[PDB]
Amino acid sequence: LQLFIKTLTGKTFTVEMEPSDTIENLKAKIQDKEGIPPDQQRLIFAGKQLEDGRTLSDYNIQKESTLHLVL
Repeated sequence: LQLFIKTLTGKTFTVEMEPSDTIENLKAKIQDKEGIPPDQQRLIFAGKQLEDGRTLSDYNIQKESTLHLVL
C-alpha cells in the first residue's frame, strides 16, 4: 500500500499502491508524482530489478517496503 521509493541522491518519497498493481503502473505513478518518465526508472527491491511483466505481489512487496529508484 504505502511504498518508500529512495533515490541515490538521498531523496525519499512515497507512493500508494495495491499488491495487484503492475510494475508499469507503479512507474506511471512515480512519473505522476516525480516527473520521471518510465523508461528512465529502474526499480530495485532486494537486489532485484522489477520487470513490467509482473505485479507488486510477485515480488513479495508489502506495506512500507522500500524500493530503490535508479535514474
